[PDB]
Amino acid sequence: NAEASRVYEIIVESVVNEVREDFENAGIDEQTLQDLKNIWQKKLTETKVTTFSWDYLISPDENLMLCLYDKVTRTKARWKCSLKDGVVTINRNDYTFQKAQVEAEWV
Amino acid sequence: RITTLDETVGVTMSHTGMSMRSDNSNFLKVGREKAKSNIKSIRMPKKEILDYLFKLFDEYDYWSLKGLKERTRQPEAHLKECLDKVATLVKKGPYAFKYTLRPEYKKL
Amino acid sequence: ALQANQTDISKSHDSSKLLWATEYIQKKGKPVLVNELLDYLSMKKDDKVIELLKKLDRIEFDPKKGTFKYLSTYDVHSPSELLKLLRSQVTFKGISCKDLKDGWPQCDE
Amino acid sequence: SFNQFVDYTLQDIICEDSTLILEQLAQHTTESDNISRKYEISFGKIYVTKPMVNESDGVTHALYPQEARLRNLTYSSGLFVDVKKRTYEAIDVPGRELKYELIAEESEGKVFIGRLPIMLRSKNCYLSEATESDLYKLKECP
Amino acid sequence: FNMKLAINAKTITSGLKYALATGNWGERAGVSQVLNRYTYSS
Amino acid sequence: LRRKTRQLK
Amino acid sequence: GYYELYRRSTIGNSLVDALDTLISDGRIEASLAMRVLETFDKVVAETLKDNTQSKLTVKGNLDTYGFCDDVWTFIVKNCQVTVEQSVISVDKLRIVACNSKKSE
Amino acid sequence: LIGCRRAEVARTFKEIQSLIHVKTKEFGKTLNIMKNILRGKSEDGKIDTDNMSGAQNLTYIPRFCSHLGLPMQVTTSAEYTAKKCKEIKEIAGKSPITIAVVSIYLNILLFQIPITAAKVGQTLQVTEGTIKSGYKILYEHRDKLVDPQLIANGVVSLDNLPGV
Amino acid sequence: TSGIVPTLQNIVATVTLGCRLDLKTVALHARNAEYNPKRFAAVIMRIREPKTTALIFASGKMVVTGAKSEDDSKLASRKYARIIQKIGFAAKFTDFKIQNIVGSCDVKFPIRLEGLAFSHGTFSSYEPELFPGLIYRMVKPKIVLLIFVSGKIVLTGAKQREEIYQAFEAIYPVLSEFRKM
Repeated sequence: NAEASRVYEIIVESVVNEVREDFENAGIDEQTLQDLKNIWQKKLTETKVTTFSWDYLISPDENLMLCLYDKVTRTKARWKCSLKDGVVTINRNDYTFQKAQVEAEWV
Repeated sequence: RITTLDETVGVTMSHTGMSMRSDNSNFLKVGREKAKSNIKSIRMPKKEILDYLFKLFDEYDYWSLKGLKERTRQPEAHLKECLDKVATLVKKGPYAFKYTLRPEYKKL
Repeated sequence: ALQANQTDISKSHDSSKLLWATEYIQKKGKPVLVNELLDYLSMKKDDKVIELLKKLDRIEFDPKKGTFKYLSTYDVHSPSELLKLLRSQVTFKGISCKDLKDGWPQCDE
Repeated sequence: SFNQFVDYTLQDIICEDSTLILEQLAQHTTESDNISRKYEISFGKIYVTKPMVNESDGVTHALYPQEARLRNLTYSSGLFVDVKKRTYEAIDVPGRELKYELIAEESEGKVFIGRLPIMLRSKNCYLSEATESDLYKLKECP
Repeated sequence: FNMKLAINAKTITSGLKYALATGNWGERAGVSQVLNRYTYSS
Repeated sequence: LRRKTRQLK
Repeated sequence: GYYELYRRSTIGNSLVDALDTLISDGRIEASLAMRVLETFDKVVAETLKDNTQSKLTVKGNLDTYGFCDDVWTFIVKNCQVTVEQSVISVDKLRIVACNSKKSE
Repeated sequence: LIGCRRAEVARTFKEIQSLIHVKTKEFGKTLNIMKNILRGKSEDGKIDTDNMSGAQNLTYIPRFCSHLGLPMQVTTSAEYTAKKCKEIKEIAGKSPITIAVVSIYLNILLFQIPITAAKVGQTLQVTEGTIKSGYKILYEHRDKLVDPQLIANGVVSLDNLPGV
Repeated sequence: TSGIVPTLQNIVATVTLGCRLDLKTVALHARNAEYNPKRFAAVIMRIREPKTTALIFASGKMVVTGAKSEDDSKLASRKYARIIQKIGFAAKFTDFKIQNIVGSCDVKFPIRLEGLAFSHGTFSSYEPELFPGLIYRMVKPKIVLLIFVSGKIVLTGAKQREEIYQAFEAIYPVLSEFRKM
């Protein structure tokens, strides 16, 4: 997904530029910033997420999505969830979204 | 000259009296505004609140009830128990109706 | 989870620690040595609060065993003591039963 | 005399104390509540209807002098006044005059203010425009 | 705020009717009298 | 404090 | 305050490995690694809130739900996920969401 | 509300709520409690007649027509339509307000008064969809919902009623 | 007489455990739990094979609802306690009492609600402009009956299966007498 890569490129750009101020506070050399970007970028491509420029009780390879929920409701068997500003990982592939309507029938 | 309505009298009076129309005016709806802003916390157990008051007291030695409920966001009921256990109120003094930390803990 | 519920004694302000100590001391039938206190609050060394407790007036020190006791406003534990205390009053200001109950198991009986 | 009062005097009277303003001051208790609200209600033009009567069930119909006399009804018409409801709010800074500003709440309607008895054979009475034949139809003596 | 209750139409209606039904003018006497209909000249 | 409600002519 | 949930994502998970790997090298202080991590939540929250326009919808069957500390947890089995176009079949999809109203 | 019903001038819940600010929960519960008190004291120490029945939709029609400004002939026809409107089970369970208003709307088009369904709903605060939805069912029983003298005289013809 | 037995639609039963619970731990350690202290002070857990909902509080008091049979509620309540037992909390089965049984049935003919509202004044309460169903508060037994134009009768308030059946038999004669047309 081109959009997913574009957001990921934005994530690295912001943190590396934003973290520079605190590094000078701790007195760490500038070369560490490039190494942090070097190791991190190689990790993203190593995981191969997307094309880059560079029981009754509670009990990568498993899909997971992180987001925020706006409003959740149900009707006696049918949950209806409103999601916002999340990143999803499906079948070793990642996407991003501003909203997502998740509704399923509770058997 | 005054303008006399030429419409049917029944139609003109439809807006007067016990009419079924629901008023759409929002002017001076004081009651409606207060209703929307409502929230209540739940009991925020003791071992944490008793610690927070002393920090709040340290900031300023004469602390009001209305402000304390605003800052702590507790029920007045449970809040009174801890507040009385730690602080006392001087009603007859110049700083009337103001909770202040007890001398035993303030004189430290 | 209950063990983790009791947070560290490094509280924001030292007054709270004394408040807990005063509450704990009053609920003991007999005076409790400093060792009992140290088991309650994780301050083995000579913490300020321990000294701050002594400076108060509602706490009595026992140099024989090095113990702090919950001193009460009126030291009465028998009808004879109460009767003489009322007689000794120079004015007709009654003694509060709320304070009389504290430090004495039964007062109503 | 009655024609002058209905046409002109009624408007003049309402245009004297038409404005009622209530001021809610800052009530300084916290910095989050430092706004001063001003509520304004104003009266504009007044309208007078033809004589009418409202029954118990709420049905309103035109009333004539002949019917009023028999039914013990008052020969009167309703008065409606346009009401302009405005509210102004301003930020109250201590030790300074306020600058009230319109808060985008200016309601634009007719309000019933009572019934005015109508003198017969007046400009507001049904018989002013009735000819001799019309008066006979309405059971009124020419 | 209910404008239907802020303005009561009975104040104008009741006051005018009372002042005209009876002679009392206010809230002078004999200002209003029952029109004589015994004869046209009257 | 004031009366929190007053009439201005 | 910003939630730390994003750390569990692919981008967040790899950041810990990248930072921890250099921590073992001894070129970064442990506290210095925590401060940068806190800033990571801020940047991720802002970029996701303003620099995307895609739409997603998930239709399936919920096998498990849970709510604790304003963190909803859902598990959907045998669901179809469509992007904006192409549907994707899934076997087990766990959903973690926090309250929309940020807790100050 | 009780006083209005006793005096044959019964009003509606919405009409009274326009003046007194009270929600449906407390008002309905209070009225049911109040009715029981009167009934208990009545026989012990009348109170109600056929007027006390909740529906009583015949009484509302004259006032609703007055608001619309329709002639008394239309109002009389609406009363007849509403009276026979209770024989249809599909609409017998509907609220009295809807039964009366829909009957008024049906006669408005029957007599061809230039008043649209939007005006009828707006003035009486009845949703437009309800008016059209109710009209559809009443459209299947025009024969039993029209006065026989009026149709026989020829003032109103069933062909003038729009059909869907 | 009627020949149709009303089918019970819901049974509400309350159980007591006599022990204090930590709601937060249960919510974090329950397959299907919903504990939101902001709205309500309880954790709600649902179990599939009975299709029933439970109300577990911090005082050890429990309420079970949704069961379609008296025995079914017992099975649901017992399994809920077993789930609590498996967590680690001290929970034991105790007094099980049914506080409400709901039944639904139809008489397959229209009923003139107007006649009932007048024929039976005290019991009847007809306000069609709020709720389209007539409310009948029968005295003996004390059961509230919701009568509708479509001929559907809802029975609620009975504490025993025998009690609810008696109500329909007693009210059947007074409903057939007002059969519309």
